[PDB]
Amino acid sequence: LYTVKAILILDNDGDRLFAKYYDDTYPSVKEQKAFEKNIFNKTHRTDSEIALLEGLTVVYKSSIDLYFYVIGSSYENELMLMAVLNCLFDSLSQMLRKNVEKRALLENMEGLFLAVDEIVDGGVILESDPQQVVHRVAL
Amino acid sequence: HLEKSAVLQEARVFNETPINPRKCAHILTKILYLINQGEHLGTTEATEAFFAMTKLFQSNDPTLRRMCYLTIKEMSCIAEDVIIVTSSLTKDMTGKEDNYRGPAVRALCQITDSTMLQAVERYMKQAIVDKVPSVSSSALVSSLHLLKCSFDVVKRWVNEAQEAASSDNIMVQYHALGLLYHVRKNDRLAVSKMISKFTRHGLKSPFAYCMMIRVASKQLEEEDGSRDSPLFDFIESCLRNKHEMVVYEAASAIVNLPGCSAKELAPAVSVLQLFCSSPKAALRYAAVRTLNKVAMKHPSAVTACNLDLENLVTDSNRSIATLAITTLLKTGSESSIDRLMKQISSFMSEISDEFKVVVVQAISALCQKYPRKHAVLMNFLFTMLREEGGFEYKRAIVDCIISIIEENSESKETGLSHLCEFIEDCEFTVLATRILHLLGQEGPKTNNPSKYIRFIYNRVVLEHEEVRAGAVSALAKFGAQNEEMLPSILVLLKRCVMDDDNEVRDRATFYLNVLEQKQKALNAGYILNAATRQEIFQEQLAAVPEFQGLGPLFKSSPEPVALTESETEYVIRCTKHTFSDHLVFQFDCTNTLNDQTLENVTVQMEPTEAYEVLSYVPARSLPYNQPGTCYTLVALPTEDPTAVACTFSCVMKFTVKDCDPNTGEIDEEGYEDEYVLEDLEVTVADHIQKVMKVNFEAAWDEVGDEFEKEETFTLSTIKTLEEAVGNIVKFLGMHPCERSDKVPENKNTHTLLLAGVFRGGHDILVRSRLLLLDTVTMQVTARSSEELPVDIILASVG
Amino acid sequence: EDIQSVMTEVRRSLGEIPIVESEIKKEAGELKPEEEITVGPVQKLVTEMGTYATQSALSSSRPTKKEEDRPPLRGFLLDVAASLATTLTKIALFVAEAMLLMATILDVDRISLCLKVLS
Repeated sequence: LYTVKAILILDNDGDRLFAKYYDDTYPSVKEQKAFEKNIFNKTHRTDSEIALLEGLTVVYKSSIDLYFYVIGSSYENELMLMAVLNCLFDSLSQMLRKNVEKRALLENMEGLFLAVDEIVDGGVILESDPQQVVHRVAL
Repeated sequence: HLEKSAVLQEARVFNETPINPRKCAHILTKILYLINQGEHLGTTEATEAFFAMTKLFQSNDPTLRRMCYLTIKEMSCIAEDVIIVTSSLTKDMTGKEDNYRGPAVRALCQITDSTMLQAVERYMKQAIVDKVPSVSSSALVSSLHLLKCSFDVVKRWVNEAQEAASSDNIMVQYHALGLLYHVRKNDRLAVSKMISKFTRHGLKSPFAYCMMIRVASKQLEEEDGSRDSPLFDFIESCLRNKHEMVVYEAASAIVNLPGCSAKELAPAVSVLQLFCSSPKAALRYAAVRTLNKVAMKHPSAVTACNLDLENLVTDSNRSIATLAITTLLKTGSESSIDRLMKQISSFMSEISDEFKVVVVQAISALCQKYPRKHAVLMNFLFTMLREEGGFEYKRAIVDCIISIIEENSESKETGLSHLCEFIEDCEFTVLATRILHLLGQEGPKTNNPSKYIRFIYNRVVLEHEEVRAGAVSALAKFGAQNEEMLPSILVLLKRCVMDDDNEVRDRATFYLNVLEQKQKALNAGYILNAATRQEIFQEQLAAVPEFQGLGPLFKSSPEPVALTESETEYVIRCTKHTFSDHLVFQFDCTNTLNDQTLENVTVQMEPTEAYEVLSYVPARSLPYNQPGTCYTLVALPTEDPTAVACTFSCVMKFTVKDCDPNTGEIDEEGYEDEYVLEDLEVTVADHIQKVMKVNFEAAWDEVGDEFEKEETFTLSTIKTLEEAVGNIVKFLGMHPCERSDKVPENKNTHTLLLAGVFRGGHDILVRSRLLLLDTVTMQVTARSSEELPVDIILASVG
Repeated sequence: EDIQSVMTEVRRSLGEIPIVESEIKKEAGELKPEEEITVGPVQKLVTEMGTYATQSALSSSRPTKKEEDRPPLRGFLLDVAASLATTLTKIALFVAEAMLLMATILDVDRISLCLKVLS
C-alpha cells in the first residue's frame, strides 16, 4: 500500500543496479548509497530469515549471485511480503528458464524492469504470483 | 556506464524506418538505464527527447508502445507538458489493443491538471468500471497519484460511486478496500453500516482482511462496541483458514486479562505460539515486545518458561535472537538461570546473528528493569558487562548510567564502587566525560567522603589535563556544599594539590585565581549557578464594558454545559457564573465546521423562573476551532419567591459565511440562518458556597424563626431515602450535617441538617429529617436567610 | 588596540578548528584598555559585535568537540572607580553602530552559506 520504499536489486558489491524507490521521501544517490552501506555492509551477502531495520521491515534476500532488497515497514506481515519477494525469484527463474545471476544481469536489465512495473507499481503491490503474469506477458 | 550524450546525438536513429524492435529498444533501454541507475538533466533536452521520440509513432509496434510508457513513466510529479499524447490516449480508447491503454493513463495522474481533468470523465467513469479485471486494475492505480494532488474530483461521485466497487476477484477485492482506507479516512459512520456489508460477507483476499483488521482493531481500542459477537465472529475468521497471517495479526493485540479475557483465546494463542515457536512466522519475535504485550499474572507466568526456553536454547535465527531477549524479559527470569545464560551470552553476543545489536536493545531493557536497582544484579551484571565486553558495552553504558540516575540509585556506594573501579580498567575517556558531568552535580548529598575523595584523586591521576580537570569541576558543586568533614579541609586541599604544566599550570592557578578573585563563599554561589474562583471569572468577564451590571462572583457553575452537543459544527460548551448582583453566562467554544465561520452572533435566552433580562451578547466573529466569547447577562432578583433558578431558551443567530481555509475571503455579504440554542438551566450551586454554620445551634433554629417552609411526603412504595438522596446532596451542593450525614450501605434513620450560603449574600438553609417508621414520612425544612431560597430548596433539591 | 586588531585579523585569516574561551580570559586581564578608553553603550555594542561573532560560530553545530562551555564568568567578563566599572559590567550583562555590525555578522550562518555554495 504505497508501501515500497524502494526495492532494489543490489549487487553484493553494495552496488545497486536496480532501485526504484517506489515511494521515497529521503534522497541523495549518495545517501541512498550510504544507507545502503550501513545495512549492506553489515548484512554482507548474508541476510536474515527476517530483518527489521528501522521498525521497518527489511526483507531482503540474496540469490546465488545477487542481493535483493526490499524496504518496507514492519507494519505489514512477513508472509505476504515475502510472498512477493518469492514471486520475484521464482517467476524470473521459470520464465526465463533462468533465475538471477550477475551474468544475467549484465546481459540485459529490461526484463527485470518489465516485470517489476507489472508486479508492483510504487507503494502498492498490485500483484505477487507469477502465472497471471506469465500469460500476461509474452515478450 | 551512463551518460546522456551518445543518446541525444543518437536520436537521429529515429530517422530510420529500417530499425529492428530490438535495435531501437535497446537504444531506448540505454537511456532508461542511465536513469534507472540515476541521471539528472535539463527539461529542454527532455522535451526534445520527447519530441524526438514522439516523432516516432506510426506503429502499433507493440514493443514500442511499452517503452515509451516507461519513458513517460519516468517523468510523473516532475513532468513536461501533457497534451502531446492525448490523441494517443484516445486512440487507445477507441482502440482494442487493450493492453496498452491501461499503462498510459496511469502515468498521467501524478502529472495531471483540472481542465484536463475534465477530459476523461464520462468515459473514465466507465473505464474504471470497465470489463475484465485486468483493465480495471490499471485504471485504479492511476488515481492514487492524482489523489496526492487531489482526487476529490472523483470523490464527489460517491453515493453513486462506491457501489460499483462490488467485486468478483480476490485480488481485486483486496484492492478496492484500500482506496477505502482513504474512503474510511473520509468516513466512520459509513463504515458502520458498511461493515455490516463487510461483516455481511465472508471475504476472499487474506489481503482484504488485513486492512480491515487494522481498522477493525483501530476501532476496538476504546471498544468497537459489543465486539462480543463480531469480535467473536472475527475471532474465528482470524483464527483459521489457509492463510496464516490473520490469526497472528489478531493474536497480538487481543490478549485482554489483567483479570480479563483469557478464555478460548489463550488456548488458540497457544496453538499458535507453539506452532510459530520455531520461525514459522519469524514474526513471533516482535510481538512479544509489545504487540502481544507481556508483564503477566502470577500462575500464568510460570507456564511461560518452556517456550522461552526453546528460543533461549536455540540461539539462532535473527528472528530467534531477538525473540530470546523479549520473551525472557517479558516473562521475566529467576536469578539462577541468568547465570547459565551469562556464560551462553559470553560466547553468543559478539556475532551469533550479530547478537550485539539485539542485545543492546535487550540491554537497554536491562538497564531499565534494573537501572542500578537490584544493584546486586546491577553489579553482577556490571562485572559481566565489562567482562563479556568486546568493547560494546560502552554504548550500553550510555544507557546504563542514565538508568541509574533515573532511579537516582541509592546502593551507589557499591554501585559507584563497581563503576569507579572498573571504569578504572575498563577505560574510555568518553564515558568519563558523561559521568563526570553528572557526578559534578551530585557530590555531598551522598556522602562517603574519604572514599569519594579517594576516587576522585584517582580520576585525576590519569594524565590528560582534561581528565584531571573534571575532578575539579565536579567538585565545585561539591565543595560548595561540603560534607561530613569538608569545609575546613576543602579550603586546605586546593592548596595541597596544585599543578604546573603551563596551561595545566594555569588551570590550577586560574581556578585558584578565580578563587583568589571571589570570597569563596560568594564564589561558590555565583559559579555554581462571595468573591470565589468564580470572582476571578467576575474580573475575567470585566475586560468587556457593555455591561449592564455584574457584581462580584459568588460561586460559579456546578457544571459547564455543552450547549451544542457532541462534535457539532458550532460546538459549544458553556459555563455559568454567579455574582451577588448579576449572573453572566459566558460561552466557550469552537465554531466547529471549517464550512463556517459564524458572524453576527448574539445569544438569545428566554426565562421561566425569574431574572431581569438586561442583554444577549454575542461574539462578533467565530472562526473554526477557536474559542471566542459570547455572553448573555442577567441581574439576579433575590427576595422574591421564585427568582434566580431559571431555564433560559436559546437560539443561535448568525449570518453564516462560507470559508476557503486556504486563503478565505471576508466580505460584507453572507446570509443568516439560525439554529436552535440549547437550554440553560440555572442551579442552586452556581451561587452558593456550602458551609458549616457561624452558629449552628442558634442559627439552626433561627433560620426557622424567620424562615421556614415545609413539605411533607409519606412514602408508601419504597422505604428508601436514596432516591431523595440522589436529588438532595447533589442538587444543593451542600454539606449534610450535625454529624448527620453518614450512612453505611444501610442505616436505620437519617437527618441531613445541611449548609451553604446563597447569592445576594443571604443564606439558604435546609434540614431534612428523613424519618423512617418503616415507611418513610419526612419533614424537609428549608429555612433561609434569603426568601427566594426556602421556596427554591424544596424545588431545587429535585 | 594594535594587539586587538592583529587578533581580529588573524582570526579572520584562520577558521578551520580550535578551542579557547580560556584565551579570551587570557587577553582580558583583571582590567585592561578597550576602545578609546570608554565609549559606554557604543562600547557595550563593541563587546557585542566582536564577542557575538565568536559566539555566532559557537551557536552553530559541531563535529568533535572543541570544549563544552563553562563561561559562567564569561558572562560577568563581558559586562571606587573599580566598583563603578563592575556595576557597569553587571548592567550590561557609536553603540548603535556596533550593535548593527554584530547583527550583520550573525559564524554558523556563514558556514551554512559556504556549504550551500559547495553543493
